[PDB]
Amino acid sequence: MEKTFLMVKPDGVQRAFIGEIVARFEKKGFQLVGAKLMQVTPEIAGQHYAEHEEKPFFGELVDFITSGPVFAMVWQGEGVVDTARNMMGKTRPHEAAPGTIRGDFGVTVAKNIIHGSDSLESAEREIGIFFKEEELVDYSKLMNEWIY
Amino acid sequence: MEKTFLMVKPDGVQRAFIGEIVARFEKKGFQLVGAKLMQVTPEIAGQHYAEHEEKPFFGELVDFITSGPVFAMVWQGEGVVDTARNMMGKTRPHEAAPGTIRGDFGVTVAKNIIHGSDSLESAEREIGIFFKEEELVDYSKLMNEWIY
Amino acid sequence: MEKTFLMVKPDGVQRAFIGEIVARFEKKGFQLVGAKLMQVTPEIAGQHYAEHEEKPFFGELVDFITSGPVFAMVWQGEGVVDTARNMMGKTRPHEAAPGTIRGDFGVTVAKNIIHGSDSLESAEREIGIFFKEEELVDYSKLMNEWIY
Amino acid sequence: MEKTFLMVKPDGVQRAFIGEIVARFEKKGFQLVGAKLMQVTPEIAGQHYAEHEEKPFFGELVDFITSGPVFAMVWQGEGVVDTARNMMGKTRPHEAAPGTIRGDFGVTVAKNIIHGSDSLESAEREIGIFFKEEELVDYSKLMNEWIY
Amino acid sequence: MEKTFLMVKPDGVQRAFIGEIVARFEKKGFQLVGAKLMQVTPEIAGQHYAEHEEKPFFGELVDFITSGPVFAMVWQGEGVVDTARNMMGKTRPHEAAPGTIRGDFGVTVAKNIIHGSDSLESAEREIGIFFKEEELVDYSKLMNEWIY
Amino acid sequence: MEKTFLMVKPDGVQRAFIGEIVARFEKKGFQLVGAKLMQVTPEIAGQHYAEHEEKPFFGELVDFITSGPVFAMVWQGEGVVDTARNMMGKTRPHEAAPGTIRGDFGVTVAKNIIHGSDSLESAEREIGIFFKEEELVDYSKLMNEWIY
Repeated sequence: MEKTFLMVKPDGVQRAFIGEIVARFEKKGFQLVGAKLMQVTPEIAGQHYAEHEEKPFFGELVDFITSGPVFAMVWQGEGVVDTARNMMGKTRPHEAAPGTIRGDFGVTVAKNIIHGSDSLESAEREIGIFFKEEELVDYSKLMNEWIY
Repeated sequence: MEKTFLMVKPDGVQRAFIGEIVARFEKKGFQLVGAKLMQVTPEIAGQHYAEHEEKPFFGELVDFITSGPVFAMVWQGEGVVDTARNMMGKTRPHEAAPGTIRGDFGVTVAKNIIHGSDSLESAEREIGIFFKEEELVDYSKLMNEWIY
Repeated sequence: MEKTFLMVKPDGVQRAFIGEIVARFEKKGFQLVGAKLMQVTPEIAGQHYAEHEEKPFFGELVDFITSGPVFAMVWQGEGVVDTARNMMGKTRPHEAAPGTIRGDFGVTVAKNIIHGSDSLESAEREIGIFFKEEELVDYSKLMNEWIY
Repeated sequence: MEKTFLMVKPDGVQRAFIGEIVARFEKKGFQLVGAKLMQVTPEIAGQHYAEHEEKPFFGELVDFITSGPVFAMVWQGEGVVDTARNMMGKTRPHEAAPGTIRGDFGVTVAKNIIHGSDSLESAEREIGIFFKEEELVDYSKLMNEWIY
Repeated sequence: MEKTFLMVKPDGVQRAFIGEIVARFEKKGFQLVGAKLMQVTPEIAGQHYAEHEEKPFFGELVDFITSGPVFAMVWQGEGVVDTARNMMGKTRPHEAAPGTIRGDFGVTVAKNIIHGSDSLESAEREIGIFFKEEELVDYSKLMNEWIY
Repeated sequence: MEKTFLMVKPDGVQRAFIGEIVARFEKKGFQLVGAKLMQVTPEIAGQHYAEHEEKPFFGELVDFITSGPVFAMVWQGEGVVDTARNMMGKTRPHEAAPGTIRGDFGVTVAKNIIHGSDSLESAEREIGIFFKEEELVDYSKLMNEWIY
């Protein structure tokens, strides 16, 4: 099944939104398969910093090294990459709809709470950067019987 | 005043969303005039199964006979048929907006939480199928003085 | 498994708390097996009005005939009779703890939101008064695998 | 920084939504700089009643004199005027999206819960009508360090 | 009817709890009759600073002059003084029960979110210090018909 | 500052309560310093299984090897060990107060949602079993300025 990478940015950590964000994905019916609180390091940020022109997230990673920890997650489910983008709302919170995460919680594009992968291709790459294979848990969620 | 038929599907029952769904319609200001937990039977499902080509709900009813109870409701208020459709969101939860019931709680079209009437004409028919006249309560809701 | 009778009084109906109350019992893990919105009639209230001295609920029933509908429910689970009393809080809302239903939502003993059976013996009697056997649904709740 | 005027109408007061509305603006990250519960008087309503043809709010003010108190607020933040309009939803609650204040809580345009300024120009005027300079508090909100 | 004084301390302001706190008193069924965001001044704090030995709140007032605004409220209802104390929880949040305001939101006695009057006598005095008679609104709350 | 170990048991995972539980500790004002979703292995469970007579948690660990992942957390703050016990409620959910985690969400002692350390001494030991030193993040939470 499809997997996406989602990360609460240091501002979401500081403003105490981790629980609220996780709850939204849990109530939606998606399955949590990896989660850790962690510090972004130069080693992580350097891996892909050369690609920051085409992918600005790899630029933001550099800023996170000195700003506070992030909460990194891998979620699994049908159409999760695009659906999670929908649930986050537009990147600029001024443009994000009420009911979305950025819409409800964010003010500026600088401090916009959350990142999620923009495509399947970037999801595979971002998961590989933040998680070792053995940190991803494979289990069956019983309630999937009423979700699918 | 206008009335619509709303039904929590067996998946909404199983996933424990009845209270959350009722609360949304209560906070909106609509008035609850009929409600029962019930099993869909062959007698109910056969009434209109011949019309399943033009109305797919009458097809789904057949599946509910063996899958678990539903929570059937009649709500009353100004423009309630169309507004309740708005609040449920698109039939396919991938297309439903965050903030709507399907948007917040559903993943697949198969298990999409809730049905509501698509028109006044189908509301009258669906109410008549699920409720006897004497199961609908006529009462005045005092707070209507500040809703209308 | 054990069953209790719970009823949202006309004041809980009017103040739009049905959804919130159902949600609390759903999140707790109890199983909903009967539910209807209904009007209390003289026939229902007369059945046991002679016993109102020893059981004051049968007195209150008389008042409900002219005051508005009630939302009657049957919940099932381990120790549900006593646990539901715990969750409702003390009968007098001034004495009820915050976190309980009466504690969070009620002010006076006259308008104290909710009734639930005080014992197994009164649960069996109250269920029999409000529900016919065929209005109680027997089904398996999949999530019980993680509740018990 | 930018400021807007927001007012819970007498219907939002009566239906007990003041806390819920304030919480939405607090979670968004905006800063509360003025707030009072107050009665609209003839003196307030007459100030601009001549302009009611071009601005219908000044018409509604007249109706509020005899209908109940309002809860008047001044919020501050980047793009707060337009963002607060977004969060309130369309003026007609039938047209308002779920997730917005009118979308979630209102039924009719007559009783549509909340007013907010439609532009910076009307924000400056409305703030001046409802608040004296000394009722507006100037303070620093520490969490702004993670909002901006 | 009985009235109490409640005040969100500068820490509750800063941590963005005003809405959540108001909502709890609104859902309980109490009636809001005065509310303002305000700065504590030397003139207010000096009025009763001589009594700080017997009443430590008059000591805390002095600290608030330089620390940030407070949100001052007057609530009305049956038994509101003692009930509001119940809802706030023990003064020391370590001793406060979950479900109470201090229990859910506070860590230390220094930053314990909220003050409310300890008796009717102190309620009358504190209301007189923070509110002029004309800032208290007298109105009828329709829903009181289902609360009392 | 003081640290405790908290773990959402496989039942809390399966019933989709991770977000709700994290949110309660975040709103309280505690600081999250370690978090991971993980599978309990024989190597982890064997470390202290010999001590299961005096500490029954080390017995439960064995059961978790084959039952599903757990969500392990380290929280930091003043008096966090005892306060977190308070917030969880009694071990037997029938005895737990409404407003506590077990009180609101659990039915049986077998499936009682959450574990937390019973003392400082057991907190130090349990943290060492589940987390390497480098998985614990040391950072400053700005809002601590208004919590302490």
